[PDB]
Parts: sequence; C-alpha cells; structure tokens
Amino acid sequence: KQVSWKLVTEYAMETKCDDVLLLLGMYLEFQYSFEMCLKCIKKEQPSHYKYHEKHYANAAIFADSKNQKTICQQAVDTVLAKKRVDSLQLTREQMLTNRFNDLLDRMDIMFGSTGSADIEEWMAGVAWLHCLLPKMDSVVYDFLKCMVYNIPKKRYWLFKGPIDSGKTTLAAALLELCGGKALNVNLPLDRLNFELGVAIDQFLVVFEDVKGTGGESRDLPSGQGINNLDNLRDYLDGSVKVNLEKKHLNKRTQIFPPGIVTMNEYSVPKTLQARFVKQIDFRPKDYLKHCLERSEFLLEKRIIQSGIALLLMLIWYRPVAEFAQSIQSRIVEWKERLDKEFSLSVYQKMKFNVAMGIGVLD
Amino acid sequence: KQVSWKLVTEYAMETKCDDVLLLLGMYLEFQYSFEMCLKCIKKEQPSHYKYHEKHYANAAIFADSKNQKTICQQAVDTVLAKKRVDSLQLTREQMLTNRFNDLLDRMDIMFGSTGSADIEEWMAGVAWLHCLLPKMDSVVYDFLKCMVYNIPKKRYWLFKGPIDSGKTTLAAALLELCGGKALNVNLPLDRLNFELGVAIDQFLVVFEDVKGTGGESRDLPSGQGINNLDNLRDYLDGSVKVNLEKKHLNKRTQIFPPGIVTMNEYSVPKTLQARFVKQIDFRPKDYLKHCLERSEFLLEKRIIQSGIALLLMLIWYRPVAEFAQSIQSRIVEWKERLDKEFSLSVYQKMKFNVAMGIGVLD
Amino acid sequence: KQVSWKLVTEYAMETKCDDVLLLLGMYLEFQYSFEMCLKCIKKEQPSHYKYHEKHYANAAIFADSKNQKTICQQAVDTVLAKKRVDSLQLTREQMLTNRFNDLLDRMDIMFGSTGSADIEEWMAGVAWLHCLLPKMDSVVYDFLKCMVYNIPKKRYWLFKGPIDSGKTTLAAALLELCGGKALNVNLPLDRLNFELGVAIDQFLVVFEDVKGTGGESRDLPSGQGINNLDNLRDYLDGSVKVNLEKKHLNKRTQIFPPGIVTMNEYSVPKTLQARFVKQIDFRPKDYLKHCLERSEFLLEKRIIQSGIALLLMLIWYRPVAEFAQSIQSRIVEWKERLDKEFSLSVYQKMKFNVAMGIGVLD
Amino acid sequence: KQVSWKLVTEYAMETKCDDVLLLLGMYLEFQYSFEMCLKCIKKEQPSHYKYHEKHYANAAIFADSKNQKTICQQAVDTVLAKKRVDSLQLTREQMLTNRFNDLLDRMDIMFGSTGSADIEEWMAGVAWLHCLLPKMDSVVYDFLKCMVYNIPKKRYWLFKGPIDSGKTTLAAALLELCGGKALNVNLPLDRLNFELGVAIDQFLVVFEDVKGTGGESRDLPSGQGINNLDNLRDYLDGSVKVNLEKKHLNKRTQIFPPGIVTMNEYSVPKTLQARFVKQIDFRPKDYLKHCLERSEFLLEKRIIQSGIALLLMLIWYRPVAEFAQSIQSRIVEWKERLDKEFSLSVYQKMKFNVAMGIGVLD
Amino acid sequence: KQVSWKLVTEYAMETKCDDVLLLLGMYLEFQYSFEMCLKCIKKEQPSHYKYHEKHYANAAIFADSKNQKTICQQAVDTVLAKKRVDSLQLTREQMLTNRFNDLLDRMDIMFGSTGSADIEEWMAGVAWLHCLLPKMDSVVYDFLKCMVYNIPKKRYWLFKGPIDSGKTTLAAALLELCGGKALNVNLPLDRLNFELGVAIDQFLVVFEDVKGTGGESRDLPSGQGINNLDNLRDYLDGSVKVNLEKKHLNKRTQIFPPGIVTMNEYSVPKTLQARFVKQIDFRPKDYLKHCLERSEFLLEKRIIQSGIALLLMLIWYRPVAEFAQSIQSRIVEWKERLDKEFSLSVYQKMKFNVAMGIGVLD
DNA sequence: AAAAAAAAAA
DNA sequence: TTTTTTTTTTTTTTT
Ligand SMILES: Nc1ncnc2c1ncn2[C@@H]1O[C@H](COP(=O)(O)OP(=O)(O)NP(=O)(O)O)[C@@H](O)[C@H]1O
Ligand SMILES: Nc1ncnc2c1ncn2[C@@H]1O[C@H](COP(=O)(O)OP(=O)(O)NP(=O)(O)O)[C@@H](O)[C@H]1O
Ligand SMILES: Nc1ncnc2c1ncn2[C@@H]1O[C@H](COP(=O)(O)OP(=O)(O)NP(=O)(O)O)[C@@H](O)[C@H]1O
Ligand SMILES: Nc1ncnc2c1ncn2[C@@H]1O[C@H](COP(=O)(O)OP(=O)(O)NP(=O)(O)O)[C@@H](O)[C@H]1O
Ligand SMILES: Nc1ncnc2c1ncn2[C@@H]1O[C@H](COP(=O)(O)OP(=O)(O)NP(=O)(O)O)[C@@H](O)[C@H]1O
Ligand SMILES: [Mg+2]
Ligand SMILES: [Mg+2]
Ligand SMILES: [Mg+2]
Repeated sequence: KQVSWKLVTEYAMETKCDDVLLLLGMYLEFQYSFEMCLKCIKKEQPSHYKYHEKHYANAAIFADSKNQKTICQQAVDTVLAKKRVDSLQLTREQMLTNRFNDLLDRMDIMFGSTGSADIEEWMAGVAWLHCLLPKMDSVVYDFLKCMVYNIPKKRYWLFKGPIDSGKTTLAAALLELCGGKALNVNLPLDRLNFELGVAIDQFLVVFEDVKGTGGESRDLPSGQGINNLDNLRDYLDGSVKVNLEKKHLNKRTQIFPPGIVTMNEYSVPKTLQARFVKQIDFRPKDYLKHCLERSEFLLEKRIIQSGIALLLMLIWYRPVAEFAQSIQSRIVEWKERLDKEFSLSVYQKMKFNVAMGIGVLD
Repeated sequence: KQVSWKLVTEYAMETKCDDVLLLLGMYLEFQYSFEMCLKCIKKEQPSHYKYHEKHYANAAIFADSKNQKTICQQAVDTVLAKKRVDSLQLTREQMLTNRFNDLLDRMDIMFGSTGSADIEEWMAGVAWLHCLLPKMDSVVYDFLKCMVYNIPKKRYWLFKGPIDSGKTTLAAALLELCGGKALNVNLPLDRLNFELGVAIDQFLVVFEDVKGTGGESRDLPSGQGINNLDNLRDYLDGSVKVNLEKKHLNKRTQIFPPGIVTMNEYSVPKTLQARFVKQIDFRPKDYLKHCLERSEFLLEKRIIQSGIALLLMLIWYRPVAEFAQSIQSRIVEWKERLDKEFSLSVYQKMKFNVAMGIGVLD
Repeated sequence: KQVSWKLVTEYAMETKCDDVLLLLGMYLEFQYSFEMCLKCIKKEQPSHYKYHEKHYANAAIFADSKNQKTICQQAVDTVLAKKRVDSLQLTREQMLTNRFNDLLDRMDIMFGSTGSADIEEWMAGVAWLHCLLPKMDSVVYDFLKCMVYNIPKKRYWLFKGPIDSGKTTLAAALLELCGGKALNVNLPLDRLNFELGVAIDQFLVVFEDVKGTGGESRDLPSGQGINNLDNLRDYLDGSVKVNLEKKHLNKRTQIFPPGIVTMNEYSVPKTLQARFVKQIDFRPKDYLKHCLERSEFLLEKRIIQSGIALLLMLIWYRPVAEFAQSIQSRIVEWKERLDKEFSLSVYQKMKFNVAMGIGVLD
Repeated sequence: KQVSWKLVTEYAMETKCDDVLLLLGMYLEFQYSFEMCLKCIKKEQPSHYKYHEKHYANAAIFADSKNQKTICQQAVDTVLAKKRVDSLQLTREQMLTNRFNDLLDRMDIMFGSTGSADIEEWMAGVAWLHCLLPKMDSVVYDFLKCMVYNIPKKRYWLFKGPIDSGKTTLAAALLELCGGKALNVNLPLDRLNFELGVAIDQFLVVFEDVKGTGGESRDLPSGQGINNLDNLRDYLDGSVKVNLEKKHLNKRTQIFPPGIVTMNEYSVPKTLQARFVKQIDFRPKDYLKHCLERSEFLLEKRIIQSGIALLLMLIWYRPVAEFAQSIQSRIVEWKERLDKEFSLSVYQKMKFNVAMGIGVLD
Repeated sequence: KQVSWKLVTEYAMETKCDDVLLLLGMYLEFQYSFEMCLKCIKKEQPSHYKYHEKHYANAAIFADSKNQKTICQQAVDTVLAKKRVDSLQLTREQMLTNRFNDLLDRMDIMFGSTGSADIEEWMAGVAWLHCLLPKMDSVVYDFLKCMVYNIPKKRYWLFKGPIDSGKTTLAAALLELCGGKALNVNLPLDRLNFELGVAIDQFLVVFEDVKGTGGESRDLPSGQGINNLDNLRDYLDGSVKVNLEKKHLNKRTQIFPPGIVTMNEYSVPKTLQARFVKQIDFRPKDYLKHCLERSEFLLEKRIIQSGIALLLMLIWYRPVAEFAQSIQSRIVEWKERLDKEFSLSVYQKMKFNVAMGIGVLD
C-alpha cells in the first residue's frame, strides 16, 4: 500500500505547520502504535495526542517511504499557500479576528483543568502593564484601530525612550496580539532583501531598536538603522506595492505591513518623522522596577511580554461592543470568567501594590 | 483519471497570477463541492466564484496530485511568457488600453451590486482634483497623449511651486493610471546609476522632489539634484537608447520612460528648462486648504490619490471618441452610470462647495 | 534484495548523526564481515562495534547502491527533525537533563574498567577549576539556572578580563556542559548572517573573544565585534523572535539562545551592558599558571575545559535535590563512587597543591 | 552488462581522489586494451599501472555510460566520507603515523630501482636543512609533538625573520611532512571566509608570509594580515569549535588545525603573541647561499622544501623508540639503508661542505 | 537507433572542445547531408570538413534528441578531465612540447598551400624581434628554461621600462609560445580573487603593467598594483600550494604558475623584488619605431605579438639538440624549409634594414 | 554559470 | 522500483 500525501497535507493544515522538518518529525512520531503510546497517555502536546490514532496507518507507510521530505514540502507549501490566499483576500478586521480567535483557543487550554497557568498571575501582569503608560487600555484600542484601518502614510507608530524603558515589552505584546514579525534593519542594505522578505503575508512588523546618528555624546552607538529606514520610505508609507523576495518562491508584490519603530534617544530626521502617526515617549518608572524585582514570575513566565496579557486587558477595560461579532460570543464568556475570579477590590489592591513598588500579589 | 495542466494554465491566464503559491492556494479552494460552498454563496471574491464551478472537477484530481507545485509553475510561466510577448509586441496605445480596462474591471468590482464603495465620495475626489488646475481634464488628457505618443524631446513635464501645492498628489495619481515608478535624482552621482535602473520596463517615471541648488537664498534647501538631472540629457530626450543598471544585474538598453519632474520654486539652468514641453505652476490655494480640512474623508480612503479617480474624471469630462476603440463600449456604460447616479446639478453643487471652501457633499 | 532506508535511519538516530558524510563513512564500515573485523575485535570506537553486527546485512547491500547520499540525507533529515521537535516541545530543564544523561553515559564509558580515563586526574581538574573563581560551583549552578530560566533580557553573561585569565577556559567547559555553539562576531557584518544561523535549535551560544574599539593604548587591537554586538540587540534580548538562516533551507524563526560573551578589557557600550545580567571579572593567578606547568595532563587531556569536569564539580559540591528527578537516581550513584575514590583529604590536598602552585598530584 | 559503481569507488579509495574530474580522467584511461598500453609499458605513473589491468573490464562499460560524472561523484564522496570519519575517530598520532606510512610508500618508489631520485642528493638536502636552525632535528620533533598533542593555546609556532631567511622553506617542508594547507589571510576580511574553509578536516595549516603594519621604517609594506589573524584568535586558540565555510555547503563545526605563522619582521600584538608557544628567529646565513648556488639540484628538484627530506632527517637523527609502534618496523629498515649507503664520514663532510659554502657533493 | 554519446566525446576530444555551447553548435551543423554540404566544399573551418562525413549519421540522431545539452556536458567534462589529468601527471617539458606541437600544426596550416601567410613577412618579424633586445634568442631560451624548471622563488621575470618599449609585445609573444593568460592586478583588492583564479591549470601568467605609487614626480599614474602584488608573495614564490577561486566554484589547490611582471619605472619594494630572478630593462629604440612605420604588415597581421614569430626565431637560432627529442624531428624539417626560403644574406639585410629604420623588406 | 538539492519518466 | 531529468540557490555583487 502507498502513502497518502493528502493525509499529511491534512495534518499539516490542521496543526498549521509551515516548517518542513517539524512536520517530518511530528509525523514520524506517529509510526509507533497508539495503544501503547506514552505521549498519548500523558497528553503532553495536543499536536500529537489528537492526531496519532488518525494518522498512525499513514505514518507507518510514510516511515518506509523513500521521498519523505518531498511529501512534507508539498504539505508545507499547501499551508504557505493558504496563508497567501488569506493575506490577499481577507478583510483586515477578519485577520485580527482570526488572530484573536487563535489566542482564545490557546487561552482555553492554558487556563483549563489540564492547564498550567494562574489567572491571578496573568492579571497581575495586566495590572502592571496598565501602569506603564497613561490610559494604556485606550492607547492599545486606538493602536489596534490604527493597524486595522491602515490609512496610507498614517500607518506607523514611534516608540522612543531610554534604555530599559519598556518599549520592547509593549512592542513584543502588540506583536503577539496583532500577529506580526520582528525585523532587524541595522545590517547593510543588501542583506536586508530577504529580511524584509519575512514581512510577506504578515499583519505587523516591529523594527527593533533601530540605531541612529549623533548618539555618541550619550554613549549611544551609531549605525545603518536610520539610514536604511529613511531609504525605505517607499515601504513605510504604503503608497505603492513593493516587492518582497523569499526562497523557493516568486517575489510577492505587496503593500508592506504597518507597525512599530522602537528607538532610543537618537535624533530623528525631518523626512522620517513626517511618516510616523504618534510617538509614545516611554520613560522608566522607579516603582515598576521594584515591582518586578518583588514579582519574579512576571518575567519568568514572560507575562508582561505577552499578547495574551494585553488581550486579557482588553477583556477587562473595553466594552463588548468593540469586538468582532463572531467573537463576541467568546468574549462575554471570558468576561464572566474574569468577573467570577477577580473582585474590583483585589485588582485595585494589586494595582496599588505596583504603584507602591511593592510585590504585586501582596 | 488525469489532471489537466491546461485547465490550471487557463485559470492562471484568466486570473493573471504571477505567484505560484497564490495560484496553488486558490486552485486548492476549488476541490470542495460547489453545491454548497460558502464563498460561492456569498460571492465575495470574483477570482473564486466566477471560476470554481468549471474548475471543480480538475481541482479534485489536482488535490490528489503529487506534482502540484510543478503544475502551478508551468501555469505561472505561461502568464509570465504572455507578459514578455506583450511587453515587446504591444504599442503604447494598447499598453494604456490594457491598464484602462484592467481599471474598469476594478471599478466594476468596487461599484458592483456586491460593491464596497460609494461613488459620491469618488466624484467628490474628482471635483477636488479638477479644481486643482485650470482645465484639469485637458491637463490629464494631454499628459496621457504625451505618454502614449512618447515623442522625442516633447516628452517630459515640469511641476513646480511652493511647499504643499499638490504636486506629489497629481504625480501619484498619474503613476497608477499609466503604470510607473518614482525616482530620486537627489542622490550623489555615485548612487544615481543604480537609482536610474528602476526605470527598466516602466511605462512612466516621476522624478520626486528635485532639490535645486541656488534657491536657499529664499530657504529652499540647496541640493545637487537639478545639476545631476541636467547631466542626464539623453535620458530625458528619448532619441537614443540608454543602458540601465539594476543592482546585481546586467545592463539593458531601452528608450528611457517619459516622465514628470516635481520641484519647488528653484532656478533652473536654461538647457534643462528646454527639455520640458510644459511647465505647470502648482500654487497653494486657501479655499482648497480649507476644503481639505472639511471634506477630510478624501484623505482616509485615499480616493484623491488613485488612478481610478482620474479615470472617473476622464469618463465624466471627455467624449467617448477620445478613448481607444476597444474600450469605448465600456466607457459608454460607465458614462450612463455616472450620469444616472449624478445629475449635473449635484456635481456642480459639489464643485461650488469645494470652491467656497465648504466640505459638505450635499 | 534491497537496502533498508529504515535501518540507516535507525543507525543515524541511535548515533545522533548530524553529518551526511559522517553517516556515509560510518555505515560503509559495516560492509565488511563482523566475524573478522579488527574494530569489533579491538572495540576501539563504540559507534562501530555496538552496531556493525546488526547492520552488516544491510550495509553490504548499501555498498552496492547508487543512491547512497540520498539514503544518508533522508536519515540525517530524520535526526534534524527530531532535534526540531524536541526543541519546540521540550522544557528547557528537560533539555538540560537530557544533556546531563548524555554526559553521564559518556562518563560511564570513560571511567569504566574499559575506560581510558583516570578519575584522579579529572578531579585534579575539578580542584583547579574551583580555584579559578570564588565560589565556582555556585557560579556554575547560577549559570545553569540562568540558562534554564530563559528570562528575557536577563539572558546573557559577560566574561571580562586580560590575556590568559580563564574566560575561554570556563566558557568552553560551560559550552560542553550545556551544549551550544561558539560564534565569531568579529568578522564583517554581511556574512554574519550565516554565522548566526548556526545557533538554530541550540541551547547556548558563546560569543568568543569579541573585539572592541578604543583601548589601542592598552595594546589591544580594535575590531568590529562590539559594534556588531550592539547591532543584534534583539538577538541578545530574546523578547522577540529573530530570523536565522541556513544555506538552501528557508529562514528559521525562533528566540536566539542565551549564553556568554568573552572579551579582553574593551569599553562596552551602555546599550550593550544593559543586556548582561552578570559580569564576571577574570583575573590571572600566577599560582594557577605554575600549577599547570607542573600538572601538564590537565592541558594535554583537555580536562580543565571539559563539561565532564564541571559536571563532576556539580556532583561533588551540589546536593542531589538541585538535580532533576530523572537524573537524581544516577547522581547518587556517582556521589558514592567519588566518595569511595576520594576522601575529602585527597581533595583538600589537591586544592592546597593548587594554591601553592606546585603539581596538583604532588 | 552494467558498470560497477563499487569498482570506481574502490579505485578512488586506493588512489585517494578528492577531485571528480581527476577521477573521471584517470578512469577513462583504463578504456584501452591492457596488453598494448604504453603507460603500463613505461610504468610512468603508479596511479595508472597498478590498477589498469584490474579496472579495464569495468572502464570499458564506464566509457559507454551516460551518467559518468554521477558515478565519480559518489566515489569522491566516499573518499571524503572516509576522511571525515578518520578525522573524528583516529587519534592524532594515528593520523601522523598514516601520513608517515604514505611518505614512506612514496620513498620506496622514489629510491627503488624504478625510482627517478638519488638519495645522495636528498641526504645533501638533509645536510643543508640541518644547518639552517640549531638542533634542527630536535626542532622538527618538538614541532611534531606540538601538532600531535594539539594543546589548547599551545598550538601555533611563529617563524620570524627577514627576506630569504628560510621561513617558507621550512614551513613548506613541515606542511608536506604533516599534511595540510597554506592560507593567505592578507586578502580582505570578506573573502577570508572561504579561505579558512580550506582548513576543513586538515591536520596543519600554514599562514604564509602574513603582513603586519608599521614596517615602513624598514621598507616593509604594511597590510591587513596581522589584523585579520587577530580577528581569528578564536581559531588559533583551539579551545572551542569554529564554524568553517566552503561554497554552497553548510558550515562544519570543528577545532581549527594547529599550524605555523610565517612573517617578515612586523610587530605582533600581545593578544596574538599569546597564541604562539614558540617563536623561531630565522637569521640568513651567507654560507647557505653560496652552498645553494653551487648545489643547484637542491632547488631544481625542490629537495630542501620536501617532507621526505625532513623524514630522512628524522630517520637519520631520531631513535627508533620515538616513532609510533606500527612504523618502527619500517623505520628500522630505512635506518639500515641510510647507514649502508652513507658512512658518517660522507655525511659530516657534507655538513663541512655546507658551512664552507662549497657544493654539497664536492 | 540511439545517439552515440561516445562519438560526441570523440569529436570533443579530437577538437579539444571545452565549451558546451560551442560543442552543441559544432555538432548540430553535421546534421545536414555531407554530399551537398557547402562548408565542406568550401573547406572553410578544419573543425568541420574533417569530422562531418563520419559524424553525420550520429548528428542526424542527435538532432532529434531531447537531452542535447546533457550529452554535450559529458563530452565537455571528458575534455576537462583529460586536461586535469595531464596537468597533474605531465612533466612541464612535455607540457611545453605539446604546445610546440600544437603551434607547429598551426604553422603547417598557415604556411601550407591552403594557408594565408608569407614566411618572408613572419621572418621580418623575427628580425624585428631580435633587434628589440640584446641576445634575444638566448633571452627566449632562458625564459623557456625558467618556465620549464619552475625553481621556487627563482621563477618570475620583471620587464621594466618606459612607455612603448616592447614589454607587452614580447610578453604577449612569449604567452602564446608557452600558453597561459594575462592578469590585471591593478583592480581593487576584493575583485582580485577572480583575477587570480584565471591562472588555474595555466602554464604561464603575465602580470600586465602593474602600477605603483610615487612615480608621479616622473608623470606615472599611481595605482594599487604593486601593493596588491606584495599581498601575493606566496603566489609568486611557488613554494606552497595556493588556493585559487573561480566564480561559483570551490578553491583549487595548486602551485601558482610562473611568469612575467611588466611595469613602468615605479619603485619596487624589496619584499617583491626578491621574487624576481631577472630584470630586463626595455628601452625605446628610434630605429624600431621608424622601421615599423615603414613595415606596417608586422602590426596589421599581429606578427610581432605572435608565438609563431618566436617559434620561428627558436627554429632559426637555436641548435636542434635544445628541443625535446620528440619534436626534434619536426624542427629539423622546419630548419630545412627556412634554409631553403631564406638565404642568410636575405636575413642579414633584414636585420641591417631594421637597424637603420628602413623598412625591413626594402 | 555551475552545483547542490530535488522531482519526473518508464 | 530503476534511471534520468528538473528546480533552485548560492554566489556575486555591492558597500
Ligand atoms: N518603564 C519601565 N520602568 C522600569 N523598568 C522597566 C520599564 N519598562 C521595562 N522595565 C524593565 O526593563 C526590562 C527591559 O524592558 P525593555 O522593553 O527591553 O526596555 P527598552 O526600552 O526596550 N530598553 P532598550 O531596548 O534598551 O531600549 C524589563 O524586563 C523590565 O524589567
Ligand atoms: N493645493 C493644496 N493646498 C494645500 N494643501 C494641499 C493642496 N493639495 C494637497 N494638499 C495637501 O498636502 C498634501 C499633498 O500635497 P503634495 O502633493 O505633497 O504637495 P507638493 O506640491 O508635492 N508638496 P512639496 O513636497 O512640498 O513640494 C496632503 O496632505 C494634502 O491634503
Ligand atoms: N586565571 C588564570 N590564571 C592563570 N593562568 C590561567 C588562568 N586561566 C587560564 N589560565 C591559562 O591560560 C590559558 C588560556 O586561558 P583562557 O581561558 O584561554 O584565557 P582568556 O581569559 O580567554 N584569555 P584571552 O582569550 O587571550 O583573552 C589556559 O590554558 C591556562 O594555561
Ligand atoms: N638561512 C638562509 N640563508 C641564506 N639563504 C637562504 C636561507 N634560507 C633560505 N635561503 C634561500 O632563500 C630562498 C627562499 O627561502 P624562503 O624560505 O622562501 O625565505 P623566507 O624566510 O620565507 N623569506 P620571505 O618569504 O621573503 O620573507 C631559498 O630558496 C634559498 O635559496
Ligand atoms: N623598443 C621599442 N622602441 C620603439 N618603439 C617600440 C618598441 N617596442 C615597441 N614599439 C612600438 O610601441 C608599440 C607598443 O609596444 P608595447 O610592447 O605594447 O609597449 P609597452 O612598453 O608594453 N607599452 P606600455 O605597456 O604602455 O608601457 C608597438 O606596437 C611598436 O609600434
Ligand atoms: Mg579568550
Ligand atoms: Mg616567506
Ligand atoms: Mg604594455
């Protein structure tokens, strides 16, 4: 009998696997019998125990075949092909709704009876993260609105601020919440081709700590960063399609994703400042440092970096009327699940702990 | 039963897919039965609902295929072969007619019964642009004739005037209607050689924001860009063939594309002045400034800077006999729509409001 | 009869063979008859004599084959796929526990009765290593804990000090203890793209003897390494995923590993200093140099830079409760071996000999 | 009948071809009828006449074959695979013992009755080389131990001195004796990567005539070589595994070979000097110049550059006990041959001839 | 009936064709019937009419092939394989003797009845060349000896002298006589790798007009050549195998070819001067310029640049016994032909004519 | 352009 | 399953 390539493509789509070697490794683990399988008995990874019995028969034949990597390439290209169809067809609010919906599935396994997370720790993160900027919850709502409306020229946000000031923590959470990629532009411009190529079919890009000019008086080293961005004006404004190249593939023409530039106290050119909508001035808070020092779990579990933490903040602070209609049915359940867990009293006490630089949970 | 590669090539040709994964992705959507598929029921995307019912039977056999990427590569290379044949063998009248009737297809999508756009805003965009210059439709129509005839020396147009005079808006609108790209001759003469390579196989080029030399006596930032351009005599004149150098690729010979120079009120050396057939003095108009602050939706959906807005202006103002004989039958239909949806009093009232600095569309 | 590709994949898996030429070379040694093989008779290498008798039948058919490198590539792909599955599925503590089990297997062979190694020479290395830094067992345990707790921005350690101070020595031992790659950032920034790709799925990276600027008056040659490390700040932070590259494979997107920077008294930017949670100042001790001159086996057998020396140090100094549950079984066995072989009296004489700068075995 | 791919691989293994075109070329010579063949009648090249009679039947079928370069590729990859297995599995003294067996096999051809070479001329080369440095045979043995022990940081020797001092002469001899590659690090840092990949799986490297800076006070032109080496001090240490790159292949992680740096009286950094365990100061000797111009056969036959001359120096000067057990049998036999053909009176007169500047054979 | 790949390989080997497209083109024009072939009737190119009548049958089948470049690639790789075998296994005197035979074959064609050359014009070249430099035939014979012997560091010659002194005239003639290529070391140093890769498997190189610095006080342009050449000391030495690089190909290890350096009167560093054996001072001679102005056929037919003019000079002036014994047979019949057509008094009149700037043939 | 890695033919 | 044909990148160029 012969390997069904469709079952492998179905598994790859079901688990959304776009790495050929991960797909090979995952599928090969199905060749052992399910009735004696320790991974299915422990229920470690859902990407195994859901699929093993279904794919066992195909995986035994797959394990004997001579072109295993060809089978996996096609399945991976099917997943990359669906992403390109979705990227070119879907309305941009449906992109964010699909990303929210994926986070909400991922949340339900995190905090479930088979879970391994404490909502009180993650809500202590929400409280800490809301302290970082004045009216952070409203600021995240009009950031999300900005990225959905994607108005040409008026597409990008600038996060300036000192060393250890929280711009990479917020940008990392917004990156996870909106579902983007982080890009490095401090390299020479002709290495930048394939790196800009990673923005292909993504929703946000974050340009992480772009280095400027004139920083030497402040011990801030100079680099190619600002000069690359100020050449890439064709990409930031989105007025036209620019062409993104990636291996084994034709160069996609697309309007480059919107997003976030994160920057230290470099001077920014007048030509470049014209293309950022809003500048958030991050600055270090004395109390927040002591709060984390007395609350190690925030950093160890990466709570303050997480889009799940910012999503929990949007459950708490914004009306249900703001969410997409197909997901409102999930949002109102998670509303009552936070209402049934945190009183406004405990939240205000733990937020006050942050403001005092006391341990948030005290 | 066999997969017909001819049917995939036929879908690719009708849809004009350059991209292997986009073609792979969309063709795999047809594998599901048309009897109940929601994308056909909803009729959201024409690239699916028009084609699924005839490609279903081939898509079922394609979805089982082991060759899938190879099939799509041949189908893509057929569409690229068609482009290279047309690029060498079409006349410029046909090249513009193909971009026009492509835009008429986009208009038929935007303003259809399943539409997503309202013509009242677009006609307000027409009225705004039309007020920007005296006899704007003649300016646009005569520019199109220049680009279509590509007459040596009578080949480039100069846009100059104060800061925020609209020069770059009209250049951006003309770029989409004709097809073309923006070039930056302000560069040092070293980098200019790779910058000019952008012009290969473009129908049109715009020189953006030429920073002239002598004008800083009235605080125009001094630059070399005008004297760089003055040296490029054979690129402007379009008599002889020039050698154009994309970085990492070997030099192509062609007649350099026609174009627009967008400039501030700098002094021009007389031999560079002789190479522009028309100089248009853009000037800032207070009532246009007030109207933009009041009709502000035009800037958000970017109607003001689109080729379809200029094509709507040509359909409104110009007689059908000026359009290419094969597109005339579609211009007939679009004139009747634009008349029946807008009595002249409505457009006149809009143009009056714009002239009065009143943003309301009435 | 035909070659079993499955058996080659089993050999590659059991040998954990990443290299196609190493797999080809080793499997071809099995084509000879095991009844007379000198390497089975002599038991020189375990990757031969454990496996030859099983694989002889298959290897004789493989030796006639025309596919040979294709067979080995699929087997190597299976080993790499297992590494990517484990990388994404396993906890970082289980990764470290698996590495310690690997070293204990190797220690059991190495210090067996067949073993070539003398435990008294290796504990003399543990004595020398413990004299390098104050509280080195605490420093080693703190480092392991820091690499397992992949805490964002608190990920990297800086080793600073003069020539022959012990930075590379300890880094090379920690590199073998945890598993990882040494990267050279002193080379120019364009081909640095493929160096950083060597960190794909690794547990640590060590940035080795990176070169700064200034300090030429101290007779330190300047170089790019620190400026290159002040780029790539997002690789050091690990708050965000970064895109890593192998030839002909597509980009892999992951959090870049934690680890160590070693440098020779250059001026670190404050931007880069903020990425390092600990700076260890290494300091030349003449008694350690004189000890090595009189206990040369430490250098010749590479004892003082081996991960097995640091593991023996942790087995000596740390309580069993600090090791993971799986390996505690094996570590009580190694503790009772060391306490049988060494009383504390032999070891305290070794440390006295090291502090005296005489031969450690005197 | 079909071509045996095995016999081509067996030839490649016996003749040790790294090169696909050399293997193809050699094997196609075996097409022609063995009985008549002029190369076997002359016995000109041993890689022909030892193998043609055996391979003729296979080579006739190979010459009709349609995939010849594919056959030779697998044969070459088998030879490269054995070379990688040997590099990882052999002790470093076994490696040198193998190389000595290969040189002794070449000496058995050179000085047998078929051989083109006169040992009287080669022993006059031993006489000339022994006069170059004090206690040269001790220096050669000390170098061989250093390369065999491969002690971290104690691995590189520096050869230093003026024009025509003898550095490249002794470096080329030691390179042939031990086996290895010479590298030009004077070429710029961006081409340097593929140069260093020539050291993959080699026993020595020689960094030939590297250029420093600040030599114009001596008319020594400055260059990049010493600054390039100091960027590679990670590679000279040999504590950690460096990642080596040859075109299209992914990086191989190995310990960089031990070796020699030869340089002409430039100043060397302290950081780089710490990587050199011994510095040999070469002084030019007037009598060696006058000896060579009257002993021209030494330069024409490349005798003083040869590893066979250094091996004859070790056979003459070193005790039998210093050679590896396996070759002591052959070394005893070669000692008896040299004592038979050379009295000590002939040899000590040769050294007297060298010191007087007389022709060695007078 | 099938295409014989063997007959295509015979044709390639008999033509010595190593260009795949040239082989494809040459073999395809055999597909037309021999009996009416206009190229055979006109005897235009010898590579056709000799081979067409035997290859027609196979070329007809080759025309219907689907794999034509695959066939040609194997035939080209066979010719490259023979060149590489001959490169490693021929003695250099045989290599030169092969080249002289190839030149004598060209001479037979040029001066035979089907030819197009008059020996009196070519012997006027010999007279002109012998007047260029004192004892010119000894100089050429000494150069041939130098290139055949290839003595390390005693194997490059320096041609030095002012503008228009004969340097490139003689160097080009010597380069056609011996075979080899010219190199332009004046490039920027990063392009230099692919210049030097031109020397792979070559017999000579000529470094053409290397430019130094500090000739500007004598109106010589400065350049990078001499400094680049001093980075390549180990290439000029020829003691060690250097690593040579063609584009997209891995590094060949070989001893770099011996050769000539040609330069204007720049000052040479002693490190580079020590690599040259003989410096030949070329001077402008009034009588050679006046003579060429009258005897223009020497320039117009490229006679004085040609190795065939130098080979005739060796046939005239040198004893038969200096030629390798294989070619002595052809050299004696060429001496007899030259003694026939030239009296010594005709040649002495030519030398006397050129000594006075009268036309050689007057 | 040439090779290394990958896919189609019979 | 045996054997031959195909895609694609890297490299190079660029900085
Ligand atoms: N505003 C803040 N005040 C005090 N501590 C903070 C603040 N924001 C973040 N932190 C701490 O700083 C660490 C790093 O935050 P991060 O987002 O990387 O700062 P940053 O502004 O990006 N620094 P940099 O990347 O160097 O410009 C976090 O892990 C917190 O421990
Ligand atoms: N006539 C106008 N007067 C004032 N503002 C205008 C006018 N036309 C467009 N704008 C606004 O200015 C921007 C577009 O003008 P733009 O085309 O860039 O002018 P320009 O002549 O290119 N300016 P500059 O780049 O300074 O030479 C948008 O924000 C418009 O809302
Ligand atoms: N603290 C120490 N005191 C004295 N000798 C030492 C010390 N540490 C190491 N050594 C010796 O120095 C050699 C190299 O140590 P290593 O760790 O490479 O130094 P380092 O700090 O990296 N110096 P460098 O790499 O040149 O900046 C070892 O092989 C020992 O012989
Ligand atoms: N010690 C010596 N005294 C005199 N002549 C020597 C000596 N050593 C070598 N030679 C001669 O010099 C030639 C080149 O020797 P070589 O080893 O290349 O010199 P070197 O030290 O490398 N000089 P350089 O490479 O220019 O810095 C040999 O072929 C001998 O003819
Ligand atoms: N010795 C000579 N005296 C006078 N004229 C000569 C001499 N040799 C050559 N010529 C003429 O000069 C031309 C150029 O000779 P060529 O050998 O190319 O000169 P060169 O020295 O190589 N030039 P350059 O490389 O620029 O310094 C020849 O074609 C002759 O016409
Ligand atoms: Mg170090
Ligand atoms: Mg030298
Ligand atoms: Mg010249």
